[PDB]
Formats: sequence, C-alpha cells, structure tokens
Amino acid sequence: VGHRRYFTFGGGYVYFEEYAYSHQLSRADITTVSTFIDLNITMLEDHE
Amino acid sequence: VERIKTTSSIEFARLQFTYNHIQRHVNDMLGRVAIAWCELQNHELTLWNEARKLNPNAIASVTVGRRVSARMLGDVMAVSTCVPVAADNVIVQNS
Amino acid sequence: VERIKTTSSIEFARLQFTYNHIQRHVNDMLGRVAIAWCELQNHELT
Repeated sequence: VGHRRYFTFGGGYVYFEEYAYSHQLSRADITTVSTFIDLNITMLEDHE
Repeated sequence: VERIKTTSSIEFARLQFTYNHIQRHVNDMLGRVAIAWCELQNHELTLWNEARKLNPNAIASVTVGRRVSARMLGDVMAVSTCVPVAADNVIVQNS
Repeated sequence: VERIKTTSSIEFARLQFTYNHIQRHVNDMLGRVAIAWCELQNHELT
C-alpha cells in the first residue's frame, strides 16, 4: 500500500500510483538538487 | 609625407610581452583546471547515483543543505525536514 | 615650503601595476580552486 514511483523514461519521467500508470512529467517539474562542487574559474583579462 | 616620432622608453613593449606571456599561460592552465573539474563532477555523478541507493538519508541531507529524511520513489527522492532535539533531553538505556 | 623631485623612470609603477593585477587574479583563482577542493573532499566523505 502507498506505492508511488517515478521512473526515468525518454527525456522525462513516468509516474505510477498503486501499480497503475498515472502520467508523464518533464524533468523541469521536479526540484533539482546538485551533487556538484562549483568552481567559478575566470581568466586573466586582456591588458594593453 | 611625414616623420615618425619614436618613444625613448620600450618598457611598455616588454611589459606587454611579460603580461601577455603570463596571461596566456595562466589562462591556459586555469582553463585546463576548470575543464578537468567539470569532467570530474560529471564523472562522479555516477558515484552519487549509486550511493543514494544505499542510505538516502545522508546523501539527501548533504545535498539539500538541511538535515532531511528521504527515501527513494523509483528514480526520485522524497524528502521531509527533520526536527531538532536538544542534547540534554536524551537517555540511553543500559541494556 | 619645499620642492618635489620626480624620478625619470616610471617603470616601477607599471611593474607594480602588472604584478598587482597578476597577483590579484592568480590569488583569486587559486582561492576558488582551494575552496572547491575543500568542498569536494567534504562532499566525497559520504
């Protein structure tokens, strides 16, 4: 009971509830956390 | 026709050469570092995918920022914030 | 009252500008690299 799962499908997700297809979703419809460590490396600007 | 006036100091040109050399080299090396960092993150996304399946709590907490409790609904994580409890209000039973 | 003596070479000032620019930029980028490395280690502890 309480079964509800998202599965990756194409470029988006497919959402099932209680072992019955419910509907598709895009990637944008889900808040995205990040496992990435930012590194904002800029460059020595040109100087004359 | 005209006559050309030449500055008596060339230090602008040598300074330009020094700065250009340093700028080019530092920019090259930093570009390589940035690209390597990018590839490393895109590369460790796999470890992060396959660690969250072991215990979603730690991965979700360290990822979101808070101290949350999570489980996996297939290919996504469902989260919920955890309520703090003061340290002095705990008892460990002996046995 | 007094009179001010001016050096005939400005290359100290331009050298100072070049070195300051390079120092500032390299220090900024290396600080970012160090902070990213720190965060990566604290992140892979999991």
